[PDB]
Amino acid sequence: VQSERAFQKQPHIFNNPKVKTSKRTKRWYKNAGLGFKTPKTAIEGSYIDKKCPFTGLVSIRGKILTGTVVSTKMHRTIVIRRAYLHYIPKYNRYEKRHKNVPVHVSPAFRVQVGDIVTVGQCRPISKTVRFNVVKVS
Amino acid sequence: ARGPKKHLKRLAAPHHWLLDKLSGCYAPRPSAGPHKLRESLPLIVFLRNRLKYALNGREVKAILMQRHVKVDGKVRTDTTYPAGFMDVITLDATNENFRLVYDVKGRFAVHRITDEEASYKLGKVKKVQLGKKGVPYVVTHDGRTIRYPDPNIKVNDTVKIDLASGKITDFIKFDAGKLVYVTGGRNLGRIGTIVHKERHDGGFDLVHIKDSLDNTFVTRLNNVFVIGEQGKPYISLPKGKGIK
Amino acid sequence: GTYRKRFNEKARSGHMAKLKELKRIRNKQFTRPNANAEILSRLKKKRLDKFIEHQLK
Amino acid sequence: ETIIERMPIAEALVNIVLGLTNDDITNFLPSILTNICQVLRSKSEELRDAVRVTLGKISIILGAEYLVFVIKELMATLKRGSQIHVLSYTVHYILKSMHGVLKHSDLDTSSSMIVKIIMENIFGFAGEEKDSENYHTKVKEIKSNKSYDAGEILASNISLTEFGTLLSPVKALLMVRI
Amino acid sequence: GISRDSRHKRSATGAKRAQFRKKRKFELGRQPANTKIGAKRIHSVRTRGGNKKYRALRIETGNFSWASEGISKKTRIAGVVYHPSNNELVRTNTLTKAAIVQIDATPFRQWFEAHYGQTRAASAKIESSVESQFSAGRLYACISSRPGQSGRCDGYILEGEELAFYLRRL
RNA sequence: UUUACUUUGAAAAAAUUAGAGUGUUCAAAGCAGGCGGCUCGAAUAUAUUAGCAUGGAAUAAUAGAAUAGG
RNA sequence: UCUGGUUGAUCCUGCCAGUUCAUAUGCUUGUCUCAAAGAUUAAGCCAUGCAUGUCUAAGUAUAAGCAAUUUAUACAGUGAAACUGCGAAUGGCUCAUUAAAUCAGUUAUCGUUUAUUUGAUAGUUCCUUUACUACAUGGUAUAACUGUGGUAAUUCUAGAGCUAAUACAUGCUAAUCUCGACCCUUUGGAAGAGAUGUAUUUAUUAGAAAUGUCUUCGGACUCUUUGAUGAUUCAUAAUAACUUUUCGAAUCGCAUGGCCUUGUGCUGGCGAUGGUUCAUUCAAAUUUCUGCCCUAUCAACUUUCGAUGGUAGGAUAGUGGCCUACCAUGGUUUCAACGGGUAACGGGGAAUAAGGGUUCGAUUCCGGAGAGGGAGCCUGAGAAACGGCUACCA
Ligand SMILES: [Mg+2]
Ligand SMILES: [Mg+2]
Ligand SMILES: [Mg+2]
Ligand SMILES: [Mg+2]
Ligand SMILES: [Mg+2]
Ligand SMILES: [Mg+2]
Ligand SMILES: [Mg+2]
Ligand SMILES: [Mg+2]
Ligand SMILES: [Mg+2]
Ligand SMILES: [Mg+2]
Ligand SMILES: [Mg+2]
Ligand SMILES: [Mg+2]
Ligand SMILES: [Mg+2]
Ligand SMILES: [Mg+2]
Ligand SMILES: [Mg+2]
Ligand SMILES: [Mg+2]
Ligand SMILES: [Mg+2]
Ligand SMILES: [Mg+2]
Ligand SMILES: [Mg+2]
Ligand SMILES: [Mg+2]
Ligand SMILES: [Mg+2]
Ligand SMILES: [Mg+2]
Ligand SMILES: [Mg+2]
Repeated sequence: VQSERAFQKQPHIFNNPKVKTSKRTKRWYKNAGLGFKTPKTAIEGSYIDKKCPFTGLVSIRGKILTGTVVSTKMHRTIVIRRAYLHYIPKYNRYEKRHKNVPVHVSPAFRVQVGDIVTVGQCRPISKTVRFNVVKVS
Repeated sequence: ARGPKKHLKRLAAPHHWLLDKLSGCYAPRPSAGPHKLRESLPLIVFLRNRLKYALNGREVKAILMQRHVKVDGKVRTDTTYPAGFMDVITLDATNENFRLVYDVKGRFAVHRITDEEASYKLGKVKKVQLGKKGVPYVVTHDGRTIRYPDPNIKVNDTVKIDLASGKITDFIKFDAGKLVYVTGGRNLGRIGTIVHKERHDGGFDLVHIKDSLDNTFVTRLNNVFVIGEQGKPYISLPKGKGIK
Repeated sequence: GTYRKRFNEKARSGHMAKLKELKRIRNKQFTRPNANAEILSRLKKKRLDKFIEHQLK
Repeated sequence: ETIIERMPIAEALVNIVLGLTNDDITNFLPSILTNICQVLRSKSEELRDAVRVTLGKISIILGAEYLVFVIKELMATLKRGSQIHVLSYTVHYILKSMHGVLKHSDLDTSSSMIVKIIMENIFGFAGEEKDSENYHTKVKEIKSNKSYDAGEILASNISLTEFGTLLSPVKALLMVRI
Repeated sequence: GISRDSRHKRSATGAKRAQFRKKRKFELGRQPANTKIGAKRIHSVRTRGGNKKYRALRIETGNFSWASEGISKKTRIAGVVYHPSNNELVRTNTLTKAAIVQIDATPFRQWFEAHYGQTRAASAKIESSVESQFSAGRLYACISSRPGQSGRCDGYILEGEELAFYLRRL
């Protein structure tokens, strides 16, 4: 968890060294809403992820999309593939088309290449990331 | 553009004003105020095109600078002041009280009211929040902030505002069976009763409305304005009663 | 239209400078102060090559 | 999860409201009754049965004069697809429940509406769907035709003066090729 | 000269985009404020709207909070000991957010002696590392403010796991 | 079960197009109010795709602790 | 597309001959209504004139201005000049660039700024030099103006002398509210125990079987005590400090009412302009999803000098490789990436057609971008402005 130069913590969550009520460090978490269940690994995990929809400072609002994971080779973010049929009216026929969406995946989620993920729109996380994994299947 | 615009082409003006396309090149651009640009009737249009008391803009300015026009009980001297839905316009010299309500066509009607009915207006609650020092307040559709509201008042409810004091006299909750007025969309101007409110979290709510003729239509919740209980509106309605 | 001939290229040399920068970066794959201051032919040589070779022969 | 358990609360709401003044009864019942009819929109068959029994119980507590208001609200909310058949099964259930409480001539006020539901569900489009081999569904409301039973209940209550209301659609149907 | 526009960058596919328009004032950046320890030098910046930002060019004092004790004292900043982003900032003693600095322990020690009457006993007990620092005369603190934005060099005294982590990193 | 597909409803500025009324002297046009309650008057429509809500039994993909074992 | 020939007479396949729009131009041209004005891919160059200024009773007049007057005693009518404020970021024109860019429909700001309009909103009593301006502080100050001047020349200006403010810079003046013993039993009195703004920055905290008894039959006896969203570290409140630190009216017109202990005493009307925060409105900036003409004789591209992502910082109004440091090696692509061409601004729209389609759309509305070509800035709420400024090229 502390594999970085700076100390990783949830901002403004204070663990008071004097009182020592509980062994576990105090952990803040929220429910993202829209009927998406906060996983228990988020509640009782130890990771720090500012872009997590359940423990970070990021809110899910806007479009809710679904896709198939096609790449998981880069850290805490994946690339999903959304496929659709585009209608050419002159020939009265369809053509297969696709688009690749890069999505931030919280370490509370475990994903392989090929599984179906539902993702929720959030604010720009990086140059190309505007979505966040909220459900895996 | 490098800043806010100040002109409005006639073809770009709201259609419900009924402006002649060949009268000029520009239309009265409403000034900033209680109501939105597309949902407001500037006083020049009301005084000249609707009431015909003024023959042109100069006469409208002459009328206004005499302090003859009051909007919700306060004298307004700006020609493009954005009067809007449920506003009370008073002309004491002619002994006229008007309320701005759309007709079935979707256009603001010339609706004359009595002084007793002119003493108040209705406001749809757009927001309820605690201000500084923990003082609750409600923001209505006309931008009025009213402090210390009844705790039962919630968003989408309608508050009856006394114009002399600007305080809440009564209120109507948003519920099934309540009488509602459509303030947007193609059903603008229709009146009916709520049958059901379809809820979509993260999206736009939909409301089903049934008119007295039993015709049913669906509208977004933003376009619905509760005006009273069925058969007992809190305001006088224009001719047609919002039918068709 | 990016590199089309212009009526007067000398009058817009600064514009021409940007285009050359855009060309090199775009075509790179194929190859592989402060103003607001207080104080401021081929056929012929081939014929000769054949000729001189023809003499040396 | 608990929607079926809360449905009888509507019956409690009707009773407490019935004790209120004559201005309040007109103010709160339409809100209660209309909300019950909306739940019939639900795609859950078990939930729809829960609404029907609650509507049946409220129908006994209320009078036959209220039946026009209940039916009219049902017609508004159920209009498309299975909903038309939902409307037919429900109205018969209310009539079946109110069999004892109903007096003679009580159904005259709602006679016109009932025959429309009856005929539309025997000779109309809804009747054809019930008789279609291609239509494969497990919804009981559609497999079962209760219009015939609704007719027997209706004719028992109708005064002989208004019995022409039942015969008139029959005559029009007989006029067209059958 | 500085702009924050995303048009000058390559597309996600790797394409080189062409210039859509000239640079706009609403997507500008400004020179960094390399705040350094010394006599207070702060200059105002006129930002979008009538709003103003404060640039701390130099600052030697700041308001630091003892969160376990729930107090804040104004203290002199000795120097920058560790910075996670760039060690050159430590070398040049540049003050920014998250820079680990050493502050005078005197006001906190005096408050502790006055409040607890010790140089009751159970509450007066504190972490061993913090007491060792007090004996040394300087306390490790983390700057929580942004000096180039607000003009302040506030912070908080390191404790617990954060203190142990930064002691390891030092 | 989900999707595709299809129905219906919102949405898709005005001008332009189709349409209704009106003796601009006719016409191209412009235009919404008349009589002293009269049940008088633009009734209006229009947009392939994408998103939103909704009814669907077929068709085409997609699923099953399906008719399993002792 | 049709018509007539090619045979002694037909069918089929061929050959021959005739069969609106755009540009350029020729001739003629009386009356009514109405209406437009591009083009050398030359977004090539421009003489001259004009196109952005603005004053109410209500910011500042001893103009050596005019006119007045009961002929003026601080001023007072009207008012050049100049200061101050606001506007000049709108409008108008053109289509060069621009090929997931602009644009169209559809989304988000729980990701930010917002002059103006509209609605709300700020008694902090006290706190030693009271050695005390609030019946009201300074030049820490100048313009116009007077006077002496430089330059061939410009909406160039120097030195000296003056004088104002809603300019600039400072700075103040016996309150309210919780409980309440004791009397008294209400229209109650109150000995006394207590409490006291905003703005900035940081840290911490909150924000979740009384089914009885009596009573006059009413009522009283104990308890409750934040709100919103699908969703938040939200709204809001509290503690401890912090600040080259703000704000909390030294402003103006009209009028002269009410109390008296008769004082130029106390109090007082209707307006204008300001001012802190919040909401609203006019906006802006980013932003989700789908949709562009020709080219495969363009098959690999991006990544050294940011390309894809992680952590932290800086910068920003704010998200974000936007930039920096350190890390990984990612990201797009035969479902056509990347590169190239475009006589490519996009759309609403226009023409043709029976329908499918094809073409045109600089051009009355919307959006974008530019002001000879690149680059950078001041002011301001708002501009990378060009009828603003500075440099370089022509
Ligand atoms: Mg413009
Ligand atoms: Mg609608
Ligand atoms: Mg929302
Ligand atoms: Mg569609
Ligand atoms: Mg004549
Ligand atoms: Mg004078
Ligand atoms: Mg004057
Ligand atoms: Mg290209
Ligand atoms: Mg796109
Ligand atoms: Mg202004
Ligand atoms: Mg205000
Ligand atoms: Mg001088
Ligand atoms: Mg960052
Ligand atoms: Mg770098
Ligand atoms: Mg074109
Ligand atoms: Mg071009
Ligand atoms: Mg065009
Ligand atoms: Mg420009
Ligand atoms: Mg030119
Ligand atoms: Mg300005
Ligand atoms: Mg410029
Ligand atoms: Mg010019
Ligand atoms: Mg200009």
